Amino acid sequence: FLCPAEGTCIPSSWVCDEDKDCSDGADEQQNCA
Amino acid sequence: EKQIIERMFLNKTNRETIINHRLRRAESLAVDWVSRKLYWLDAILDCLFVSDLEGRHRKMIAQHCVDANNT
Amino acid sequence: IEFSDLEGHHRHTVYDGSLPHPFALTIFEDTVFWTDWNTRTVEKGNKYDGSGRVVLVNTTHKPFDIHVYH
Amino acid sequence: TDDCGDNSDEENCVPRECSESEFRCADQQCIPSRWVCDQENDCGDNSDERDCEMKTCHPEHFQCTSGHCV
Amino acid sequence: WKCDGQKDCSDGSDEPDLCPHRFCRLGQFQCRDGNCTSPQALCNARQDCADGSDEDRVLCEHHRCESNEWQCANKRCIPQSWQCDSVNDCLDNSDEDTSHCASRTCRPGQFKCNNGRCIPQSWKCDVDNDCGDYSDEPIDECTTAAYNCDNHTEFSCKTNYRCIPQWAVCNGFDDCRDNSDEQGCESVPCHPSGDFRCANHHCIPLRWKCDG
Amino acid sequence: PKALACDGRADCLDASDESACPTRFPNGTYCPAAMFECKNHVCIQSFWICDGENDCVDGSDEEIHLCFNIPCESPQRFRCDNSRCVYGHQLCNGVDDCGDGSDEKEEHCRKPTHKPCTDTEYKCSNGNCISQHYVCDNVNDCGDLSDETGCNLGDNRTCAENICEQNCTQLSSGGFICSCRPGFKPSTLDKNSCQDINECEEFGICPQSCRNSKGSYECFCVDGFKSMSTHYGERCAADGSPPLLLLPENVRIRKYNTSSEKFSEYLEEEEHIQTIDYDWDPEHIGLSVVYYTVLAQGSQFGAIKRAYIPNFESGSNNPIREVDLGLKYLMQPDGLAVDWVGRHIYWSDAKSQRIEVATLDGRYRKWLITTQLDQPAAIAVNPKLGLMFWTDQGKQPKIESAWMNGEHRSVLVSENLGWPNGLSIDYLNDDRVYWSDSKEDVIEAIKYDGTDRRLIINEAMKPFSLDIFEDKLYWVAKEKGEVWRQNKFGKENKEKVLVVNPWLTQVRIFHQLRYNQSVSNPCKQVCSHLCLLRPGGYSCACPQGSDFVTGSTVQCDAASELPVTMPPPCRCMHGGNCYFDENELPKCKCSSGYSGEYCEVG
Amino acid sequence: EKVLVVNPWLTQVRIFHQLRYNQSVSNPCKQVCSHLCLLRPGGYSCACPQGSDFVTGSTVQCDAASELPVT
Ligand SMILES: *[C@@H]1O[C@H](CO)[C@@H](O[C@@H]2O[C@H](CO)[C@@H](O[C@@H]3O[C@H](CO[C@H]4O[C@H](CO)[C@@H](O)[C@H](O)[C@@H]4O)[C@@H](O)[C@H](O[C@H]4O[C@H](CO)[C@@H](O)[C@H](O)[C@@H]4O)[C@@H]3O)[C@H](O)[C@H]2NC(C)=O)[C@H](O)[C@H]1NC(C)=O
Ligand SMILES: *[C@@H]1O[C@H](CO)[C@@H](O[C@@H]2O[C@H](CO)[C@@H](O[C@@H]3O[C@H](CO[C@H]4O[C@H](CO)[C@@H](O)[C@H](O)[C@@H]4O)[C@@H](O)[C@H](O[C@H]4O[C@H](CO)[C@@H](O)[C@H](O)[C@@H]4O)[C@@H]3O)[C@H](O)[C@H]2NC(C)=O)[C@H](O)[C@H]1NC(C)=O
Ligand SMILES: *[C@@H]1O[C@H](CO)[C@@H](O[C@@H]2O[C@H](CO)[C@@H](O[C@@H]3O[C@H](CO[C@H]4O[C@H](CO)[C@@H](O)[C@H](O)[C@@H]4O)[C@@H](O)[C@H](O[C@H]4O[C@H](CO)[C@@H](O)[C@H](O)[C@@H]4O)[C@@H]3O)[C@H](O)[C@H]2NC(C)=O)[C@H](O)[C@H]1NC(C)=O
Ligand SMILES: *[C@@H]1O[C@H](CO)[C@@H](O[C@@H]2O[C@H](CO)[C@@H](O)[C@H](O[C@@H]3O[C@H](CO)[C@@H](O)[C@H](O)[C@@H]3O)[C@H]2NC(C)=O)[C@H](O)[C@H]1NC(C)=O
Ligand SMILES: *[C@@H]1O[C@H](CO)[C@@H](O[C@@H]2O[C@H](CO)[C@@H](O[C@@H]3O[C@H](CO)[C@@H](O)[C@H](O)[C@@H]3O)[C@H](O)[C@H]2NC(C)=O)[C@H](O)[C@H]1NC(C)=O
Ligand SMILES: *[C@@H]1O[C@H](CO)[C@@H](O[C@@H]2O[C@H](CO)[C@@H](O[C@@H]3O[C@H](CO)[C@@H](O)[C@H](O)[C@@H]3O)[C@H](O)[C@H]2NC(C)=O)[C@H](O)[C@H]1NC(C)=O
Ligand SMILES: *[C@@H]1O[C@H](CO)[C@@H](O[C@@H]2O[C@H](CO)[C@@H](O[C@@H]3O[C@H](CO)[C@@H](O)[C@H](O)[C@@H]3O)[C@H](O)[C@H]2NC(C)=O)[C@H](O)[C@H]1NC(C)=O
Ligand SMILES: *[C@@H]1O[C@H](CO)[C@@H](O)[C@H](O)[C@H]1NC(C)=O
Ligand SMILES: *[C@@H]1O[C@H](CO)[C@@H](O)[C@H](O)[C@H]1NC(C)=O
Ligand SMILES: *[C@@H]1O[C@H](CO)[C@@H](O)[C@H](O)[C@H]1NC(C)=O
Ligand SMILES: *[C@H]1O[C@H](CO)[C@H](O)[C@H](O)[C@H]1NC(C)=O
Ligand SMILES: *[C@H]1O[C@H](CO)[C@H](O)[C@H](O)[C@H]1NC(C)=O
Ligand SMILES: *[C@H]1O[C@H](CO)[C@H](O)[C@H](O)[C@H]1NC(C)=O
Ligand SMILES: [Ca+2]
Ligand SMILES: [Ca+2]
Ligand SMILES: [Ca+2]
Ligand SMILES: [Ca+2]
Ligand SMILES: [Ca+2]
Ligand SMILES: [Ca+2]
Ligand SMILES: [Ca+2]
Ligand SMILES: [Ca+2]
Ligand SMILES: [Ca+2]
Ligand SMILES: [Ca+2]
Ligand SMILES: [Ca+2]
Ligand SMILES: [Ca+2]
Ligand SMILES: [Ca+2]
Ligand SMILES: [Ca+2]
Repeated sequence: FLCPAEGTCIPSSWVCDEDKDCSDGADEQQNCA
Repeated sequence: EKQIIERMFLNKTNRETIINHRLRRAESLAVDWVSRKLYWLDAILDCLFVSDLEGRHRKMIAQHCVDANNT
Repeated sequence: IEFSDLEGHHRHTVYDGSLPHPFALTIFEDTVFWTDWNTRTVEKGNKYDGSGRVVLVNTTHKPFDIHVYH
Repeated sequence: TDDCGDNSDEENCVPRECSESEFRCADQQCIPSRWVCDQENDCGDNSDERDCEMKTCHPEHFQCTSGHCV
Repeated sequence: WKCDGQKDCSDGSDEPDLCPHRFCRLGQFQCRDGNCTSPQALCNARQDCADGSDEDRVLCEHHRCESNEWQCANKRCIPQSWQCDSVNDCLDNSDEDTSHCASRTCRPGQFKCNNGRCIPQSWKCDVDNDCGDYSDEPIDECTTAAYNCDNHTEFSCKTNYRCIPQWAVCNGFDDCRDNSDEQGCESVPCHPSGDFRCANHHCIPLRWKCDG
Repeated sequence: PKALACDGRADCLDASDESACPTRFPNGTYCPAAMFECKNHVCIQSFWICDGENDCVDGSDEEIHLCFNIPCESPQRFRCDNSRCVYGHQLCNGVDDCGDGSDEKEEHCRKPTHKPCTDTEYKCSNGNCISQHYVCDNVNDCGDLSDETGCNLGDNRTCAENICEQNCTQLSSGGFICSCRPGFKPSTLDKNSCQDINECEEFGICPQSCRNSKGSYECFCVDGFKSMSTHYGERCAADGSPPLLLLPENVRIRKYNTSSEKFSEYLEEEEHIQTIDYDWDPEHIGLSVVYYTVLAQGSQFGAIKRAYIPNFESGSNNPIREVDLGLKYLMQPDGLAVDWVGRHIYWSDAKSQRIEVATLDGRYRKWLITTQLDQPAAIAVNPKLGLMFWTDQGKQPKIESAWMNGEHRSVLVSENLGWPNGLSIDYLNDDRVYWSDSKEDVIEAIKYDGTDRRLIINEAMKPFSLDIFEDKLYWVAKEKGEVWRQNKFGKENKEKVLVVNPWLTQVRIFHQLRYNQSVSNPCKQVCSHLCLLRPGGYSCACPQGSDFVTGSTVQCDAASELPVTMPPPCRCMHGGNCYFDENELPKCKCSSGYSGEYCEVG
Repeated sequence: EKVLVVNPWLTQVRIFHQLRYNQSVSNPCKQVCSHLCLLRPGGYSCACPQGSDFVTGSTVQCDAASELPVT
């Protein structure tokens, strides 16, 4: 999962686990919305 | 400033301190030439005191209020 | 400055509110004397109408509890 | 300007508002607008004689290559 | 005052032969083990001496204090006005005990609140909630003719029933709680000789000029 | 007063009221057996013996032979290794009270284990090891609002059935009390699930960077910095030649080695220098260019002047030749900033109340900000962000930010400011901006958007300028004329660098890493005259008093001017003397042990 | 002529050269005084330290104790 604020590519297992993994937290607020 | 009452002869000798205790705030004093008594007011204890000229036998003679209405 | 009978009756003003800040006063013969805080002055005048007011002295510090020794 | 002699008039002094046809030098002094860019140091610090080509001037003048007006 | 440098009594019993060494300075209490403490440390329920001798039963059994103080059953003395104020001035709340704060009377010249506070009589009907229970401010009674200001010496506030002494008028402090006493001090003239006019229109005593 | 003579206490400062008195007792002792007797006849309480306080003015209180045998107790008095029982308060107090630093070493300090919990205790929030009986008694006993975590009643439960995430404790009547494992906090909803902390967000956690991870963090030095550890902790040391300070005074500009501690002369004989800024090594010739403002003096306009600076070691061997940009009408040029990326120079004029931009050769002047400035000072630029920032130190002070093109002007800070005379940006910590006051004399930093205002340094003795580099913040106390330093996050304590003069008007730190050189110019040569920068792109602009050609946005009706070249510099290194011939070109009278056209060959 | 420019912290200029003061001037004092031997036109004059006086008008010996020189 690439969250737009960094351009990093974190593992998809980190999406929708209530952890703000990257700065904008797109894995929580942008996907689980 | 020292919270004491002193006395000395007018020829500037034999200066001495007659009262130095429980004088929270003295305001004014008056000396009785007749009965040889010393009267002074205390503003903290809100009282009128009396003593002999040598500074012994202190006694409270007035406190609290004066008028019948305590005004 | 005002004066009265010893029972508090029959009051008369000597100075009608014209003194800055008197603190202590004393009498002799015809003259009142008093110490004034605001002006830091010792002053005298006639004990009944305040005429002939004269400044006796003026000091750096406040004056307290003037007495005529006699 | 001093008009007392002890300079008490020109003390505790806030510079006045410049009126419609005046110009205000950097040191808060007011001069007639005609004096800006006229080739004279009228503010005393040449605060009047600058940015002259970045402005035009009154139609009775000729404007130099350097923007000053005569 | 017993067993120190100075003989205070006329008889001289102040300084007997069987007198211990004096370790402390004058006008200071001496502990039994040679430590020193101020006289105010005597019988204040906070042991201050190394031995706690300042709180000894024999010493504090018949302790008594000045007319301006009130003594708790703990036998510690506090100012007379520190009773019944919801503050634990004494250790055992004897000052704030509800039976006492119901039953007690004020010293002559002071008003009693339903709260159990005593206040200056002047504090009654002065807008300020001094009792905390507004017992000092019965609006129905405070606004009657019985509480008119002494027009020789006091200034009446505009928007309420408060009276303040004339010398508080435009002194640079809100005394009327509505700033009525600070309005238009420009019109107020200083005494011709005793005062110095400020940059603002306040008049101060001349003795306060260039005082630092 | 005479009453205080010969009474055991030293009441004179010199104890002379006691040091000459008759014997007090019929065996020659001066003091009772209860007191100690200083050799100068001073009586002293027994327990004052060698407590570290110089009690006997003679010093008889602090003899080591007495000190060693005094009974002590570790929480109150402990043996320093010099046989002196130091007072327990003085351990780790910040001072070597005994002469080997035992009363300052970390081993007797800190906690050996920080009183860890057994089965009989309770963790509470994160280690408050009180007895276990606080567990879900529905009372906030811990004080921290974490005594009850989970705590859903019911006897027939254990969270080993995967009721809570991790690290329960068995609830006596509710199954689970579930405090979060270290590095996590409980969520508002579903408190049995623990949220990972973000440890990169907290201020001043590491010198340059951070990497938030699962219940942990890792921090590193960015490119160009090397990881080092001081006695305190982390330091990311800048590579290459050590950083320099440039000190402009009204007469000269002085260089300084922060590593060698020797000054260098640089420019001299000048007058009324106010502020400086530089552009690092544009031509790769090995010489940066230093720009500096000159005030109006008397009835004469000031200047902006530029000159080469040797990056290497040089002094008294290279004459410094300054040149004038030719910006007429200049009066109080008090803020100067050099945009290394777009190749523009930005300044403020305090008299003219405006902010101007031009090229590095003085061509194409253009006004950017012209309204609601009272006294514009201390401009700064961030091309990598596309924002430029200025301060106003007039009658209503403010700090503002705007695009370099001049749009989107806004106010960053207006609350609680006085004379914000100086301004600097940390390019490594989120582009966070610092400024220095003169009335409240604090140094403050804030995020570039204007959030998270923090008071970094207090009572800074009226700072006048800043620079931030290599984890430290430098400033000038103007009246005292001293350069001062601290850790850039406000921790630890201050330190004097050096003292110059009351004429000191700025400190500017001189290093290639100060202004990142690898930032790419967004301009694509489509714009004539000025090509200004903006967030994520460029913008073409026309010089002052000219407009675009109608129907165009990259061309203006004004003419163009040729670039103004630099005079050739004196490039002599290692003390080689510069020389001018009939051609007036700089050549080298190179020193011994070196060869080449200047001195370039060892 | 301008020599050089420095900070406004400059308080004094002093010329440091041998010929600034005539180094060969003879000291007129004859090892008479117990303390100070000051100079006067064509000679010298003894003086005591502040507060101490001459003993019985000796005009060379003072009541002050002599103090060791400091190197
Ligand atoms: C107020 O001033 C008093 C002054 O007395 C202080 O109180 C104590 O003062 C004593 C002075 O002696 C301190 O030291 C104590 O000495 C006792 C005598 O020592 C015996 O043993 C030696 C052995 O070589 C013989 O040489 C000597 O002749 C004696 O026979 C000891 O017995 C004491 O130890 C015991 O008592 C103390 C309490 O008094 C206990 O704390 C000990 O654990 C032990 O049971 C002691 O060594 C004594 O330290 C002082 N008290 C305290 C608590 O420190 C006060 O200190 C002072 N005020 C304050 C607040 O400090
Ligand atoms: C030079 O001369 C001085 C005297 O001028 C000597 O000082 C005295 O020394 C003696 C011996 O130590 C002291 O006497 C002892 O004092 C102890 C402390 O008690 C103090 O407090 C009580 C109550 O206020 C006082 O009455 C007393 O005077 C002290 O101030 C006592 O506890 C001792 O008695 C204990 O021992 C006896 C057995 O011997 C027991 O029976 C008792 O129950 C008790 O436990 C004893 O009385 C004397 O007080 C000292 N005075 C001073 C002023 O210090 C010097 O020692 C001497 N020095 C030299 C070098 O010779
Ligand atoms: C501010 O102050 C600092 C410290 O004084 C200066 O830095 C020093 O500058 C000198 C001069 O250039 C440097 O000297 C050079 O050292 C080289 C080797 O250095 C490496 O190895 C040493 C081993 O101890 C380390 O200390 C050092 O960190 C390096 O790892 C030599 O190779 C150089 O001379 C040789 O090579 C040249 C190559 O061209 C030949 O021409 C010579 O003939 C010779 O063979 C040279 O001696 C020194 O290393 C620097 N030290 C530090 C701590 O950085 C700053 O330059 C100064 N800045 C200013 C502008 O004031
Ligand atoms: C610095 O001071 C020295 C004295 O320490 C000066 O030298 C002496 O100056 C006096 C006065 O000008 C001269 O008289 C001296 O010359 C000789 O003096 C004797 C008398 O003592 C005569 O009999 C001789 O005929 C001759 O004139 C002279 N010499 C000394 C050492 O006494 C010196 O001029 C002066 N120099 C400067 C630079 O100021
Ligand atoms: C306050 O000041 C007054 C006035 O200066 C002092 O009055 C003076 O008192 C002294 C002593 O009583 C008088 O001295 C005497 O004078 C007579 C006549 O010459 C002489 O025979 C005596 O031997 C003696 O020297 C002095 O005359 C008198 N002055 C006046 C004007 O009455 C007074 O003493 C002062 N009070 C104090 C407390 O100092
Ligand atoms: C304290 O001072 C107050 C106020 O001066 C005194 O109050 C006085 O009390 C008497 C008796 O209550 C009042 O007389 C009453 O007059 C009305 C008519 O106006 C009449 O209807 C009542 O029956 C009664 O006679 C009196 O007016 C009042 N004082 C004044 C001047 O108003 C009081 O006596 C003083 N001390 C005490 C005992 O509280
Ligand atoms: C000085 O400024 C330059 C940029 O102006 C910094 O270099 C840049 O470093 C970042 C982080 O390593 C690079 O971002 C990465 O880009 C790749 C794609 O190229 C992407 O896959 C990664 O996820 C990441 O976003 C960036 O490319 C790089 N720019 C260049 C052209 O090298 C440099 O680190 C700065 N130095 C300091 C100390 O500030
Ligand atoms: C009071 O002070 C005035 C100066 O303002 C001076 O002229 C006068 O002599 C003083 N009063 C006396 C008589 O001491
Ligand atoms: C108010 O003052 C006047 C004097 O001007 C006096 O006659 C009158 O009794 C006063 N009235 C009050 C309310 O005391
Ligand atoms: C609970 O925390 C301790 C550290 O206090 C750790 O060692 C242990 O592994 C944790 N247990 C679980 C189940 O994660
Ligand atoms: C030029 O400047 C003059 C100054 O007197 C006037 O403001 C005039 O109206 C200006 N004209 C233009 C076109 O700017
Ligand atoms: C209260 O007043 C009563 C009379 O009403 C008694 O005098 C009593 O002694 C007073 N008590 C106090 C505490 O002043
Ligand atoms: C010290 O003074 C005391 C006072 O009691 C004794 O007289 C004693 O003899 C004196 N001198 C000596 C040497 O002890
Ligand atoms: Ca996540
Ligand atoms: Ca009172
Ligand atoms: Ca002009
Ligand atoms: Ca006594
Ligand atoms: Ca006590
Ligand atoms: Ca109370
Ligand atoms: Ca009230
Ligand atoms: Ca008021
Ligand atoms: Ca004053
Ligand atoms: Ca003493
Ligand atoms: Ca000590
Ligand atoms: Ca220490
Ligand atoms: Ca609990
Ligand atoms: Ca984490």
